[PDB]
Amino acid sequence: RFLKVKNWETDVVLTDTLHLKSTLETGCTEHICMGSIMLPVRTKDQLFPLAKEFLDQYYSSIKRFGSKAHMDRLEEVNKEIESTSTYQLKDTELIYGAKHAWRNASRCVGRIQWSKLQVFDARDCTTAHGMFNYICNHVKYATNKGNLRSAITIFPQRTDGKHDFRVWNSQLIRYAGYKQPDGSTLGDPANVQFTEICIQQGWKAPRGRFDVLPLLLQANGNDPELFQIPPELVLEVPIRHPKFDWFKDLGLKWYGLPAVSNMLLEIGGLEFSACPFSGWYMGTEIGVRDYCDNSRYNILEEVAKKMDLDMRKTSSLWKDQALVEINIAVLYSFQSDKVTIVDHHSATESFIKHMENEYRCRGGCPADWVWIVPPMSGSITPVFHQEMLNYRLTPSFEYQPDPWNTHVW
Amino acid sequence: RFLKVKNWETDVVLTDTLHLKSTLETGCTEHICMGSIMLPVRTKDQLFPLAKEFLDQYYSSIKRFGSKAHMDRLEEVNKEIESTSTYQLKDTELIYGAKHAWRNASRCVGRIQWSKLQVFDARDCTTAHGMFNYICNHVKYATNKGNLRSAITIFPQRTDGKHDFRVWNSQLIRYAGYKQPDGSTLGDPANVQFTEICIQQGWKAPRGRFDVLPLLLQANGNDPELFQIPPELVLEVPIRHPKFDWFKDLGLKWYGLPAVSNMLLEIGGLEFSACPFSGWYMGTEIGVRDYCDNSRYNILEEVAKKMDLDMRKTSSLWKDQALVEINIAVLYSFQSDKVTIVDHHSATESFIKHMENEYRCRGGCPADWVWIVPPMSGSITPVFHQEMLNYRLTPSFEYQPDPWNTHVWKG
Ligand code: HEM
Ligand code: HEM
Ligand SMILES: Cc1cc(N)nc2cc(-c3cncc(CN)c3)ccc12
Ligand SMILES: Cc1cc(N)nc2cc(-c3cncc(CN)c3)ccc12
Ligand SMILES: C[C@H](O)[C@H](O)[C@H]1CNc2nc(N)[nH]c(=O)c2N1
Ligand SMILES: C[C@H](O)[C@H](O)[C@H]1CNc2nc(N)[nH]c(=O)c2N1
Ligand SMILES: [Zn+2]
Repeated sequence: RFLKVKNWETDVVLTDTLHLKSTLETGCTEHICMGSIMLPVRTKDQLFPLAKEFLDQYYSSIKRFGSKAHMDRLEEVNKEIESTSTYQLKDTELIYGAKHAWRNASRCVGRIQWSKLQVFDARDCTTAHGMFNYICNHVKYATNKGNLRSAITIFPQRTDGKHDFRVWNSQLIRYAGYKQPDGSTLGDPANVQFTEICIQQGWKAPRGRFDVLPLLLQANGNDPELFQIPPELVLEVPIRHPKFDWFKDLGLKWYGLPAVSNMLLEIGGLEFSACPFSGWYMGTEIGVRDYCDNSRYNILEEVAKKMDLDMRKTSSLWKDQALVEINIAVLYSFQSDKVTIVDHHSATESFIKHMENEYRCRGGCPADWVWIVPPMSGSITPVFHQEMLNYRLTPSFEYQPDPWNTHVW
Repeated sequence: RFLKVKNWETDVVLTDTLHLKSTLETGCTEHICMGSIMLPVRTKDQLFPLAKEFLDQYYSSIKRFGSKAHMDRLEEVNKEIESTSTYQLKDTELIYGAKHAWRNASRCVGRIQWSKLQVFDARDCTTAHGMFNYICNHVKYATNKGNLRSAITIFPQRTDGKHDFRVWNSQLIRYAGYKQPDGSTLGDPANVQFTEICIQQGWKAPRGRFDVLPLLLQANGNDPELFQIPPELVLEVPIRHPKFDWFKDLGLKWYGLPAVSNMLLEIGGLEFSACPFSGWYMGTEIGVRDYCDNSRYNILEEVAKKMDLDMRKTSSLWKDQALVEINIAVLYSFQSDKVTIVDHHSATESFIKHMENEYRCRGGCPADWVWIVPPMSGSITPVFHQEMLNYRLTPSFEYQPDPWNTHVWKG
């Protein structure tokens, strides 16, 4: 129960003690591994032990476990819970909580940067208009003229479940998707239902292939509100190839800022249902997933056509060939435009370093092999031959149902 | 209890009930997933339950459950166990066993072919020489002039664990690897330790970058003996590229017959410690892993150099580019030589179809996502988007420690 993990490319062996501090469950049992499954209103008695575990962590990290300051805080929170049926995080705890939620995100390959996170406390927010303002400042700060900076903005915590703050967008910036008359799909197919929700709520769509969606912001449980992100804040990159001049005529571009906004940040038992966070892209997320997935932009066949590869048989590996050039082009475009981006070799190497460090300083590092290994060229990245243990630590980012299935108007 | 798996590219959802018939463990708990860990004497006390459940399985498959034949076979195995501390499988039972072992192999993307397995019963073998002869015949039959056929050869089951049959090779056909004094490796780095053993056991090593290794064969718990596979039986393919003429000048070849010989076949409680089995290659096993793994032939740089790629910055994706062309060349070479091979696109597609079929007629299909997804171009194959449940059924193929780490030498 002091588990070893081995790297089969380097014979490096690491001992994991940190999994011992695991709270939540995995959905796996002794009889079935569910490690590839995408997606497997608290009470007063539920909250205090949750609050205690977190404060114990916190005061331990500032080298003050068991101190007067620690005890007094524990007492203070304990009083507040009995009385208010919840409690409030101190600024310093809020920052620790956010940074550590990222650190514990076993599906995230970029966690080597985990401690350099910019936390924007928006707990004083009361309206969607106010949310729009916090969100615009997030986007501007994080983008930073192409020199991306990681950030999270944290809106008021859940209270009774009827006063929830939600960003209805899955990411702050995404391209729209419209289903065409001939059955096809213009723009981004993944966003079709949401794109039609905006329209079905008053959005006037330009119906282009790359229309930046509007923000749908829900404050204190009210009906959500539409806002257009000032285009001057949406940093976009035209996609060209360093060797293929025709590449530009495909007319592709992507946004520079990956900013996920549909997850729930849980700290000390407290639930932050609106907490959009952002960093910078790994090249493959755009090139492999966004562009080439069949259920997305699916440009492979079109690109392969321009290269004049042999698309008659699958054993020509024309898909693979095209896949590579596309990802070469995405990296090349971003880099030329001085927008931050990381290639899948650099990032997986970074993560391997990060692993070493966490075993060396923390005694372990939760990691989800199925998500850490890039969607192309898997086995020539170091992570592929790295055994990983996946377990659930807290604070954490968790999934939550899409608002339109829950909300009442 | 039901369980549903979803394909996120097709929105197809399937319901698994087969996982309920799962006996063995995964290595996972509620608090930890170990799905990415590579590796997660048996008396009569536990043998007859294992026997009964297998026989129940078998006679269900042939639609004779509870029949006279079923009952009497149960009684027969019962008395033979209490009398002899073990039992023998009938031919039918052994054939069913090998087939279903393959079928239950959750890390195998090629199980669409599981029903068509040629089962060679070598349970009468008593010596290493007899082993050599059975294996030659396997290799000849399986290779079939390049038109490959699935086969498995089953040698005698373990008894007291002191008289094991083992094939000390991890694969029947595999290239030697020699650690040079300067630190470099000639041949296959994967096979260096096994090569050294062979050399120690008296193998005159040619010391080239593609020397077929000698068979090292152990019968009845005796010390292993060296045999050379006759070259005319070892089908190989020169690797060339369809556009790049300099590729052939890299001097690469590879064998056609993937024949894994180091695993353990468990059927109805019995353990077959030596049971070589072979199919045919998915292209990526050779082009991605054998050639481009840093701990193998690792030709990426010499290929990249010849392509004149920008190798000074890894964001040029020159590694990625070199990898595709090598896999292109492996596929081209095999196809041109009419030696059976399958590309990772065809194979994963086939497996998805198989998998769906298995949910419809069997109620599930145990699958290890981590191993099924191909080591290149993962998300543009359909298995990447396929949720998969991993559980262990019997009959099954299991791993065993390397024989040289556990063998009592006689002298
Ligand atoms: C700074 C550069 C970063 C990079 C390169 C990066 C990379 C990635 C990648 C490739 C994934 C896989 C998800 C997918 O393929 O769609 C992922 C998931 C994730 N990232 Fe990171 N990330 C970065 C920053 C951050 C930050 C700042 C946070 C939080 C504050 C974060 C939290 C997460 C979480 C929670 C997941 C998985 C969510 C889930 O359960 O689905 N990441 N990341
Ligand atoms: C006929 C074409 C076949 C193909 C293309 C195929 C393909 C594969 C591949 C690529 C792997 C993963 C190995 C790796 O990448 O390192 C695998 C695993 C496996 N295969 Fe197949 N296979 C085939 C036939 C067979 C046969 C005939 C058997 C046995 C009778 C078999 C039993 C297994 C088992 C037990 C594993 C698990 C390996 C392990 O646990 O280490 N397969 N297969
Ligand atoms: C901060 C961040 C940066 C980045 N480059 N990719 C992310 C990807 C995700 C992510 C996790 N699960 C599902 C999705 C589907 N859009 C995305 C979340 C955050 C990310
Ligand atoms: C029947 C069969 C066919 C095939 N094409 N590849 C296999 C690959 C393996 C396999 C699994 N893990 C590790 C290795 C390394 N030798 C091989 C086992 C059986 C295979
Ligand atoms: C079913 C499967 O788990 C699903 O396709 C996962 C696999 N691994 C992934 N890995 C990353 N990084 N991102 C993803 O969206 C997924 N999707
Ligand atoms: C550590 C990790 O489990 C290991 O590298 C696995 C991952 N997936 C694999 N998948 C296949 N097909 N073959 C392999 O050898 C491996 N190796
Ligand atoms: Zn698991």
